[PDB]
Amino acid sequence: GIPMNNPAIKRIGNHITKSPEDKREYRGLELANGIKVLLISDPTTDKSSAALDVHIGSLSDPPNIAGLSHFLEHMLFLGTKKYPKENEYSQFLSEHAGSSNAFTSGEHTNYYFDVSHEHLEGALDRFAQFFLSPLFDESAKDREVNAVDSEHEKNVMNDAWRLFQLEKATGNPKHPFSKFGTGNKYTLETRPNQEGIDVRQELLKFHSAYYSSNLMAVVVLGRESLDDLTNLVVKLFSEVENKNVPLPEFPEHPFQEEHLKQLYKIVPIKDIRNLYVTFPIPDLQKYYKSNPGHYLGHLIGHEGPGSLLSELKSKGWVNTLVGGQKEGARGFMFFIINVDLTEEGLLHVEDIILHMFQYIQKLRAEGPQEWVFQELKDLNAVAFRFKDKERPRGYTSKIAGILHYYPLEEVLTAEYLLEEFRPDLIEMVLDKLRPENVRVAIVSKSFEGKTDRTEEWYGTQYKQEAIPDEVIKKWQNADLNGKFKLPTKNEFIPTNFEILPLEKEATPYPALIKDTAMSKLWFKQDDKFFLPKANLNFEFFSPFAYVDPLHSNMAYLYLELLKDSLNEYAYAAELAGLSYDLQNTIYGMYLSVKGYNDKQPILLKKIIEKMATFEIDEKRFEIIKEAYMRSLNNFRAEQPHQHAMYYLRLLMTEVAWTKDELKEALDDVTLPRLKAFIPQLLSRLHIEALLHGNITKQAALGIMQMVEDTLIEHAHTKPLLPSQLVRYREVQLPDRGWFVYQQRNEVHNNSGIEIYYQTDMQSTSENMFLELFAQIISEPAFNTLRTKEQLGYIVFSGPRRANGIQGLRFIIQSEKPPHYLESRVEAFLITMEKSIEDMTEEAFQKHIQALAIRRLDKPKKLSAESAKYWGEIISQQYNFDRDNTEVAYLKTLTKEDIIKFYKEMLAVDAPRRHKVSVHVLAREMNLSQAPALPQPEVIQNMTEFKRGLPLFPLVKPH
Amino acid sequence: NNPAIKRIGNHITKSPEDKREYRGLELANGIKVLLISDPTTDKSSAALDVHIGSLSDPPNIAGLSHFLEHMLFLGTKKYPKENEYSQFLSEHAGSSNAFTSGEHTNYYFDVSHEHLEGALDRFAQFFLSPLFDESAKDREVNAVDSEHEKNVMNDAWRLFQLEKATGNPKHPFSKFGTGNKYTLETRPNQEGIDVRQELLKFHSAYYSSNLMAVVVLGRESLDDLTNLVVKLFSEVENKNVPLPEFPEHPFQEEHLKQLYKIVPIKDIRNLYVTFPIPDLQKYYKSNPGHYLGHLIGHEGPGSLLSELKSKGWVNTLVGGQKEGARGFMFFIINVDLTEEGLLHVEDIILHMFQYIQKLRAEGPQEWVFQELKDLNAVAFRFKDKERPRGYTSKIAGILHYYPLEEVLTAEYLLEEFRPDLIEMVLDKLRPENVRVAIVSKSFEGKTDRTEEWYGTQYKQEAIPDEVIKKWQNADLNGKFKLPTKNEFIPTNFEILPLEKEATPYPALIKDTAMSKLWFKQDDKFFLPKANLNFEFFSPFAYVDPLHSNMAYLYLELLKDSLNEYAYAAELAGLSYDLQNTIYGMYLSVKGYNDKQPILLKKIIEKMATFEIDEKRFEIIKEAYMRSLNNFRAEQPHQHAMYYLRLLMTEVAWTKDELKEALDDVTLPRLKAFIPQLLSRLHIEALLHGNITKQAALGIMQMVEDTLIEHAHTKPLLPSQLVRYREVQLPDRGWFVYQQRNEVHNNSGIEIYYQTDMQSTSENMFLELFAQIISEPAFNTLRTKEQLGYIVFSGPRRANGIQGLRFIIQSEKPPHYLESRVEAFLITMEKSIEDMTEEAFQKHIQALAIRRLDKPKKLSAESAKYWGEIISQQYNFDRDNTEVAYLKTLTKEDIIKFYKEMLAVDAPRRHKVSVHVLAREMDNLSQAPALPQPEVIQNMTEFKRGLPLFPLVKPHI
Ligand SMILES: O=C(C[C@@H](Cc1ccc2cccnc2c1)n1cc(CNC(=O)c2ccc(F)c(F)c2)nn1)NO
Ligand SMILES: O=C(C[C@@H](Cc1ccc2cccnc2c1)n1cc(CNC(=O)c2ccc(F)c(F)c2)nn1)NO
Ligand SMILES: [Zn+2]
Ligand SMILES: [Zn+2]
Repeated sequence: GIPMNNPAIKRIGNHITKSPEDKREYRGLELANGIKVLLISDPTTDKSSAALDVHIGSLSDPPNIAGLSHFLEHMLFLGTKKYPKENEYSQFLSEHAGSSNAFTSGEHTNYYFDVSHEHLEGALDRFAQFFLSPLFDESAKDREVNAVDSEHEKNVMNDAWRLFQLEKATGNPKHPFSKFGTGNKYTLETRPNQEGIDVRQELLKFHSAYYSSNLMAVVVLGRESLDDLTNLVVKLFSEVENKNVPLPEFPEHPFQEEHLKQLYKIVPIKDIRNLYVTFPIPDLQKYYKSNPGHYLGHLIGHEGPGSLLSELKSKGWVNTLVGGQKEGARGFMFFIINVDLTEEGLLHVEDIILHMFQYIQKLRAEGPQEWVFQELKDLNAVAFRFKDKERPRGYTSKIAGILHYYPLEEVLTAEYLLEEFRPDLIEMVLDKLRPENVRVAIVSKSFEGKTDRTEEWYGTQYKQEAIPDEVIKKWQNADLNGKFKLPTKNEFIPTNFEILPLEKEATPYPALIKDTAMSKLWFKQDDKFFLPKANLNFEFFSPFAYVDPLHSNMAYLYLELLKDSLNEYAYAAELAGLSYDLQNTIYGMYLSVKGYNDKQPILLKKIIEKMATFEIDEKRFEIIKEAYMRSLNNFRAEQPHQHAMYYLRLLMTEVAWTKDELKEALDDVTLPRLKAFIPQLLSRLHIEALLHGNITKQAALGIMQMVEDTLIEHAHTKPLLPSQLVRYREVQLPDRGWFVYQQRNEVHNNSGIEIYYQTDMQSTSENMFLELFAQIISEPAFNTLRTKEQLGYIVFSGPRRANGIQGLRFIIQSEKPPHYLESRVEAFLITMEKSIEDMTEEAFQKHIQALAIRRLDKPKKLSAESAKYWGEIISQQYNFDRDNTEVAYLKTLTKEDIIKFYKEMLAVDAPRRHKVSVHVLAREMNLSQAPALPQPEVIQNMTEFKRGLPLFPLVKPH
Repeated sequence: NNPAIKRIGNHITKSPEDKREYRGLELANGIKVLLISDPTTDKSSAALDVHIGSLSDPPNIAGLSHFLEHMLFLGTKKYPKENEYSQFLSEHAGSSNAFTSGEHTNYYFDVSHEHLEGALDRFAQFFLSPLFDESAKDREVNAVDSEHEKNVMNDAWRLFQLEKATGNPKHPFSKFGTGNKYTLETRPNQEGIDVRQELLKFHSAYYSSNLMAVVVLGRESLDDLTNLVVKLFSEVENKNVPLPEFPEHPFQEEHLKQLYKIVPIKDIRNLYVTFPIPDLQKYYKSNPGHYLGHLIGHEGPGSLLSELKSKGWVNTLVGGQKEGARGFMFFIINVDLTEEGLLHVEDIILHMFQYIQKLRAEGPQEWVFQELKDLNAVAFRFKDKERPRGYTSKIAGILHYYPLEEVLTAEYLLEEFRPDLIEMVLDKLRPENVRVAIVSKSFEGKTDRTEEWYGTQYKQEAIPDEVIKKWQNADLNGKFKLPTKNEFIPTNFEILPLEKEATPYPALIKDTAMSKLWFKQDDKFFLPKANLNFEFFSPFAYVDPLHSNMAYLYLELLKDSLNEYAYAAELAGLSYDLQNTIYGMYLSVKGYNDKQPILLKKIIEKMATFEIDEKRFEIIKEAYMRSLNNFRAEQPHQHAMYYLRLLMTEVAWTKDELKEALDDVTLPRLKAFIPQLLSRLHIEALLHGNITKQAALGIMQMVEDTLIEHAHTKPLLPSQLVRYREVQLPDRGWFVYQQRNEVHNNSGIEIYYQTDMQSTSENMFLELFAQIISEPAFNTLRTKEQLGYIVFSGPRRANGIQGLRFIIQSEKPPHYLESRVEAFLITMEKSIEDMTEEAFQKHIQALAIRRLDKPKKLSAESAKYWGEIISQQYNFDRDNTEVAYLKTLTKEDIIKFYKEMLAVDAPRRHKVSVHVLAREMDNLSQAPALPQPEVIQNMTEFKRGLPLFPLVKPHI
């Protein structure tokens, strides 16, 4: 018997291919209006999510209003005909454990949210109206244009944004690739008013022309059955109208013949040295089952023995290299080889590029390698079989984007599984990588003064020249270079995926399975995810890692040099799903090893061994010290609000060496001094570790003792004493005091501010007071301070936690001066007092449930669980059951409890107000009533400030 | 003229730099008297010396004259209020003490200068009509017993008495002088002796005016002083007592050529060589014994010590004449021993007799004696002005030995060379007269004798005549040579004129990233001396126990290295001290300014280019090891104060931590350590004395330059110059930390009531309260309840915080002591409310005199300033401002402060207690009920659970 067509559904897909470890259920379908849909049923999930991706972006901006797609994307959050309250959507999510975001690329506008699983339909309904009846309210439009402006101002002095638009500006000016996608106040308000454009109409016109159901893909993830998810999506999206808009295509490359063989010289904001080599290529998107571009990126970008980078690095010319295909749009793509440049490298760019074309020539000479393709296919297959389970919010968003590019039944696999070996396509692409098609850009402060052009949106200073034909000919004549050998088989490829059975003595949280002078070992056998992976986390404590700027510098360089020398060896492991991280900390060193457990012990032993028997190469020492010197200086160019947060940490921590102190001490770091420092640092240690995943208790102990034994044999390590295991305490602010610390950001023309209302040590009581209060003001502060007052793009509120202490913080980056932002934050706090008093007991209990859902949201993947435990461990609070305990307590809080808290600790008149503010001034630097504020005490000297105040205790361990 | 004065001495010879006025006189009753007029002194003083002591104890009552000395403090026929003397002194900014030696009992006090007569009157009655109250007698016997108890396990007292016990048992020299409850009560009771009768008998028989000397210092004219001393003291009855003599020496020939092996308490290795010698006191004008001690005890090139040290056998040596009594003396050569030295005692002594033999061969050297004469002369001329209390007590002791006109000079000014006397004494220093004692734990379990009074385990044996003979045949040893002419003798005594912009207080005259230089030209004392004070701050001096050990060993090794060179300087009045601190290094050079720059450059120069001698490094490391272990044998109240300091300070390494880290100090590790330590520094200095501002900058510059040139020093960052904070105790908290002393069978306790950060008001609340409870605390906890010999109350200052503290060492449990102190605090609460307004004002005045007392010598002023500098408070005018504020305090202010900070129910009471249990450890005013104490098990946890105070703000 033939079935019964639902008329709202053009078709239902066949089985969506998924990993056999993936327990979510899936159904694809196409609505009658052409919307492509993936439904994801996951009855376990605590949060539900949905995303919609429209296949229109800023490449289809009207030529006379740069940034319109982007601006429209902001305006859709601000109210619809069915839900006309400007913040209904944001407010609804915030009160039901939810959040949302959206972004505009060249061909896509992508909207997404998550929310408590009980409130999917309510969230989805408010969401759907975005695509049916936006208000584009005239007042809202006049305000939100500032957020977009503020967003662009954030980027103006950022080198990656400048370089991104400079590339767009050096191609064909008549090509949509050359448009400026962000927009700003000039392009979205100023000029349109000069020109008599009515921007609200332009918004309605763009929404109506391009927000067509036939360019739309939606993904919905919830607890509901696939059948119920289907009815829900049909109900809500069937009415999007189908205007059968053709999908924009860009078959002509933005780089035509007069844009090839060009050389660009560019002045950075930071002191950086980069070389960017670009070739235009055809659109490879449709070859996704062979991926010729990624084959060549894998080789040209390889970092192992025989590689291009390996030789460029041996020559002292480059330290990092990125190679492979770069996205463009439907119709064109790029192929890049970007490196950073040592001082010598900047003088040998021509040779660097010759070496690139010699490596490319080696690939031509050998021809395509099925075995290489086979490794890529095998590693991808394994990565997909054992893929970590994603957070729903990011997952709906990602999948909505790629429903445009693949058949329903392959949306999950298309980007992972390779199927076809295509030596023809590999040769096709390789043939485009030739000197006659190359574009070259050099970024260096050394061009400062010698430029004669100005990119118009960012101000970038640059010069353009034709590459001399004799240079082109010398590159065309690259003969083979014996240093370049293809990679050999990857012996880090894992093969043992067995999941060890759960030991009888296994525990729901990490157990302390070893407690000695040398080492404290926390262990948990994974009992949730059952993927063949493990995480190994080691905190090494030494007093000599941070005792003085000089030692801090030496701890940094030791680990940078170590990673630098392990890099060729560890790259094979990286490719094979096994990675590691090694940083210095204010207490010693941090070492993390993650991925397939199979060959982890081999890599870990290689790392510890190399630590304990370090052999510094002087050439690397000089190069890496020079790069570190630049890195310290380049901090001057970070965002104002980043500066604000950095200064706060300095002020409120017992010991903290500043960038300038570090920088001044760096000149006295000599190779001999560093050689002496390493054994001193390794001579005494404490090791605290978390080992968590597909490993037994015996393996964990063996792993821990192997790290121990290696340090003992080669570095003669002995334990530290317990009295040496100290931690930095937080400055304890005086009741109702208010300190202000002011600095200037000499690069960005915005200001930044962080405001910290210190409350008390962490404890069940105090944590949940602060967290519940932060939940209640979260949406209001964003809606007041950004959406309505438009103080800036970056507006943030929430708990601050450090050294066992806590408080409430606001962070804002703005065009206005810090003193103004203070009064506006104080004005906002006052209003919240009445708001909480007047809140019904039902509303109060609603915010409690929001917070409870967020705090009890179980982690989806092993790494998320490890990070939770690791936080409990390095905080030395060891409170692994914290969520149940604190939520249980939260559920007993009353709004009276919260109002007492606010009036004791936060209100402007509170007896126990502890306020410190960092004001970062810009480089050049009705409404509700702001309260009157005391005269602030101005910190001129951090050392005196700390010397003059008490220091908090540390929290008691659990 | 006047019947009460037998004679008035002539001009008392003094130093031309001494502005005090002097008059001597003998009273008709035979009391020798020196009077001292100093119209500037803030405190006046008197002292009385009775030429009777322990040697004259009744043979059946050991310690009577010592016990008598205590009993004199406890009331007289004219002032029968038991604590009248102490109370009068305390309420008038005074203090007092007394000691009993073998032939002297010496009593002294000081007091506010406006109250000399009232103090002296009460004083005089000690020697007219003591009560010897029976009740008081039965209490105070415990203070004496407790005094003996603290000594029992002290190695210096055990050996002191063991020498006496190995001489002639029939000789007074063998008497047990301290006494204890057994000899002063238990045995006299079982033998039927009335101790009170015996005290009265002893006092009547020997406290005779003919044996007394009296010294009085005050602002009054010499005439008024003469009238006051006549009034109070001519009353003393003269019984014409013969001065006891001891002509026969306690060591006869059966006590010679003897060898003693002694087991110590601490881990120490010592060799004591003793010779009997005739009494040399009458030869004091030529001083043969001191001439010989100067040479035998010399530490410079060619000396006896120098060769013993380079053979790796000995580290320190002491030589010269040792007092005994009228009739007998000793000559000693004492060394400590290395592990090798312990195995070579025979040869160590041979080397001794070789050096003695060379002195015989060369014969006496007048140029040596002439050098001593001339140095002593300079030392006397520029002698620092003494504090009254110590000066009167010193003089009263020597008035018995020298004529009045020469009493100030007799101990300094040598007369003519007497080589015959030197050859006579030297003739006694022969193997056939020697006594040898070795102290080493290696004799543990190898001894067969027990000294009665202290329990010391030892063995005695005769030195074999084959060994005597080898020593008698000691050849001359080329390694021994007389000292060379002292090149450090000062010769420029010019007092530089006060620059026109000199300061009353030190001035910050240099302030760079590397140096803070505080300078003041001396404007009070005008002696040709200077004090030079340097703090070298470095984070690596104390970052961990290994680095603290290495800072210590570095400075010990450096001093060990400099010693031969610096001994000449020390002999010429030019000395230095160099010691590691928790922030870095401290260097002090003091003395005659003439040659100072030579010594200072040498020191800074050896610091920056030091080359460790491996044999020294091993020897000093082993000694440091023993030093850390030997802390176990310190006294309970010392252990108490050490634990408290550990508990209340941010960072502090314990002896076990230092001792364990020590095995990891290798010679290579130490060599790498020093350049690291020196690589970055900050120098804060006080230069104070006979120097100009330009000279000061020059000295600072030479220091900086020497470090920069040789150690490449560079400045520290301001943010690295951090100082440790004090643990901040919670309101209404009570913490207790308990430890055992494994060696002493007493217990100790420190009780700390932390109040608040230092500040004018909090400082003077605490100091006024201290001043008000000082005497009542001593009288209640010692005199009346007799909790023990050591009882102390007062302020505690550390790291800018302060509080009130009680220290007691007792036989009673630490918790019993707690309740008795708590009881005492309650009774003090009543006393303070009952106190009259005139009493309260007396206490304000007493504290004001104490605080405003001006320094008498450069070093004392220097130290006042240095305290402002290292404490980073820089409050050079503190005393005036703080006393000004003190005077406005009211009795109700102090009551409010007590009930807020100190009372058992105070809301801001902050109490921590250290309880040190004795080795074998497990009516009266009512003690309050006490909270349950929080018991500290782990200092780290304890400190990682409390806040830390701020640091105090500098003044400017
Ligand atoms: O720039 C972009 C990203 C934009 C997208 C956007 C644009 C306009 C909006 C207007 C009102 C609400 N959301 C909006 C979001 N974006 C994302 C965020 C992050 N959200 C918060 O921090 C936040 C926190 C707590 C809240 F209660 C809350 F409502 C927000 N901020 N801006 N795309 O081009
Ligand atoms: O032992 C010794 C030394 C003895 C001498 C001695 C013996 C018995 C005494 C009885 C009552 C009063 N003084 C006495 C003194 N001594 C010295 C000290 C030090 N004085 C204080 O600490 C103190 C502090 C504040 C006061 F108000 C106060 F009165 C005393 N304690 N004992 N000689 O043999
Ligand atoms: Zn945006
Ligand atoms: Zn005594």
